[PDB]
Amino acid sequence: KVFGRCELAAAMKRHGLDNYRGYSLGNWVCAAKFESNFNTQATNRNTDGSTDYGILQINSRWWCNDGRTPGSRNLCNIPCSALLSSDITASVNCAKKIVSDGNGMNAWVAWRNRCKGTDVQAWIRGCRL
Ligand SMILES: CC(=O)N[C@@H]1[C@@H](O)[C@H](O)[C@@H](CO)O[C@@H]1O
Ligand SMILES: [Cl-]
Ligand SMILES: [Cl-]
Ligand SMILES: [Cl-]
Ligand SMILES: [Cl-]
Ligand code: NA
Repeated sequence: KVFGRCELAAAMKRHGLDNYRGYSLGNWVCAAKFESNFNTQATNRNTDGSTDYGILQINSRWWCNDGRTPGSRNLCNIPCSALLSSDITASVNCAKKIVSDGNGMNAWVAWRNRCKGTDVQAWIRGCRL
């Protein structure tokens, strides 16, 4: 599923991501934009053998199990495939654990490099929220 911008903002808000850990909804939509281009089926293989999954590109080294990242953890206690669903519940619940881990949204390199310190409210401008 390729979400629309305002559609994803609504779904993220319904799942309680807006202002979670102090991050406004615009930060989360911006992160998803540059992590996945709003595509729940996005995947990216990393040099260390891990894989990033889903609309927020959550990594198998720490957060989900894909059976092919030797020595990894599964802190969100989910198969990584669950992170590719058109329903974003699993991704949101796992993003809540990730953003609570100590470094906030700097856990998403694309957020730090492309969203942090920008006018992130622009990503929810004009949405019926
Ligand atoms: C939360 C999450 O999956 N973060 C990843 C991190 O593993 C890494 O720095 C890179 C991998 O492509 O992009 C993302 O920031
Ligand atoms: Cl915002
Ligand atoms: Cl594994
Ligand atoms: Cl959803
Ligand atoms: Cl923080
Ligand atoms: Na894992």
